[PDB]
Amino acid sequence: GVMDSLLEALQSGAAF
Amino acid sequence: GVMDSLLEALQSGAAF
Amino acid sequence: SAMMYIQELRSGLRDMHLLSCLESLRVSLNNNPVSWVQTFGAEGLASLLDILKRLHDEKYDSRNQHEIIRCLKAFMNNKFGIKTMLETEEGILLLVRAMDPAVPNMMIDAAKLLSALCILPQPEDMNERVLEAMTERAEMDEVERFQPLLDGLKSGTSIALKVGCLQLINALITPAEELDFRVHIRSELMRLGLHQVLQELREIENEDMKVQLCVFDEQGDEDFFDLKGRLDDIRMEMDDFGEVFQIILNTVKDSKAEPHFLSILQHLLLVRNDYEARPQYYKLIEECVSQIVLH
Amino acid sequence: SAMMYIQELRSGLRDMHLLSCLESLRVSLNNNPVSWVQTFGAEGLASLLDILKRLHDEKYDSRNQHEIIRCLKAFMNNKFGIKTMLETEEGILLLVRAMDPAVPNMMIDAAKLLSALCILPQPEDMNERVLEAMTERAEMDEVERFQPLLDGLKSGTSIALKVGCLQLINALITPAEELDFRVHIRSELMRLGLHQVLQELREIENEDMKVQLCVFDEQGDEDFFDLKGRLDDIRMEMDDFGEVFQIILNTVKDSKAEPHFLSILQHLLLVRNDYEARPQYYKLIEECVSQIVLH
Repeated sequence: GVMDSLLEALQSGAAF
Repeated sequence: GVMDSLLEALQSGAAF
Repeated sequence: SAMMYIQELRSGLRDMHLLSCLESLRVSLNNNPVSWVQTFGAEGLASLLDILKRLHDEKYDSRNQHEIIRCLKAFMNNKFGIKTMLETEEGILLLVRAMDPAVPNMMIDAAKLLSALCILPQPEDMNERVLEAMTERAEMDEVERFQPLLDGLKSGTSIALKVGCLQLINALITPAEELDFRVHIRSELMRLGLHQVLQELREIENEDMKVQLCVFDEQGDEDFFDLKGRLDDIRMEMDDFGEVFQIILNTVKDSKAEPHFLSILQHLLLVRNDYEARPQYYKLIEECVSQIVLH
Repeated sequence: SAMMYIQELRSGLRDMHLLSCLESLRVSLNNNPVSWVQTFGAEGLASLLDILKRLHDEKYDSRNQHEIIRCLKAFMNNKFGIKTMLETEEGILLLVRAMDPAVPNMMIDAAKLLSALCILPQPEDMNERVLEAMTERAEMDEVERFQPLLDGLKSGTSIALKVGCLQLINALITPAEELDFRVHIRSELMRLGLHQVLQELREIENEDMKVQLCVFDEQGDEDFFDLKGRLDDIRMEMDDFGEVFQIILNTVKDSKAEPHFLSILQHLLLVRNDYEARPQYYKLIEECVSQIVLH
């Protein structure tokens, strides 16, 4: 389960 | 009654 | 006979009592000869406009201003009338001022009221007077000179409003002798979003709305064609940077048009060199400006 | 263990019976370790994509393709997965192909599925792969490469769809190292009408939609600023037609970008001389192009 971490940190995006 | 003639001949415009 | 009304407007009338007096005034105007209208003349017309602006100033009684518009339509419905409306200062300006999305019917009556002036034969370039006056209102409150005519082309508006919008637009396009003019303001329109909405104004099936598009599209096309005829030549000659600079210097140099053109160019030249898709990029703007000048 | 599914896809399954098999497949993928996913490996992944394209070709069972998307999301939810999705040919392309206004949910799942690839750290420029692939679909049927992402920003669409649109747009903007790029495609967007609709995407009050605009506007602004910093300098130097031609020849001459620029210019130079409002006219286009390059 990895791409979920990238998915939540997308709507509530701190992966920027 | 004049500007009526200019008004109908506007929607159904032949004054072009 | 007529004097009775002239005093009634001057005698400081007001909400409800004004309305009544205005209604009777309209109906008297309509159901009279031409000579009775003369006696109301400039003096009477005058007072009608005074109330208008005075009523505009203020910020139940939209119905009150409307009747003065109807009064004018009735009053102008003849030789004498329009002529004397034209002699005024704030005449044509106030009609314009009556246009707006907030009071569908008044704008409706204001628009066609102007439209019939445009297509007036003998007082040449009436469309120029209208367009000038149309401008002057766009500063009192500082929004663009056309946004009324586009506001009444949305979701919500009366399908009769829409007919009166594009109806004016035609009267503010057809009698214009210079091709450059028509594409100018047509592009002005489409900058606010006319092309975004003009889609929807064919989807609606109508009898009086589609004698409008059948004169607008007739124009938007007989312009587009004729414009290529000029552009096509420019595709031949201006084949060369030389030919461009040659023309730029001769015509866009010592004419107030310069610092505008200069800017356009500065914007164009912004995308730095080494951007891999720069060809693609300029291709994109190509179609943007091309849509703007042609479509 | 895993093989059982690999054969199931190859064994020519069909509407309803396929769906079932696909559902179980998803759920098995999710509720398993990482090593069980490996055994499905490339071979299994393969067959999933085969059905997709095969299912695209054809023209009740949107539900059928959707499950293959969900399968992929489940499959990619780890190291191994995404990597092996990336090794494929038509992988990333087919995800794109799944986007569309006609099947809200599938597009929803397709978008964020791509978005998570973009913001992937180590396979550099994943946003470039996505954008390339995004292009390739715009010809099979010949409409523009972005109209999906804008279609799902209208009246009618699920407010969850809208979040997934602008959500992708951010992932296709933030990791891009070249400023020229970001404004490029942002302008591409707004040419289709993003600025016409982006008004409405603040009117809606939302919790997850407005962590998007708070990264988009953060960008659209930290770009706009930084871009002036470059333009401002160009306001100083290129003060002169000389300075313009000087740069035009040096950079826009022997670079495929030429015939585009040449055209832009030809369009600009169309408005004949003696048009009285020509200054005004060029003023108008000034703001048009200026809005296009900056706003």
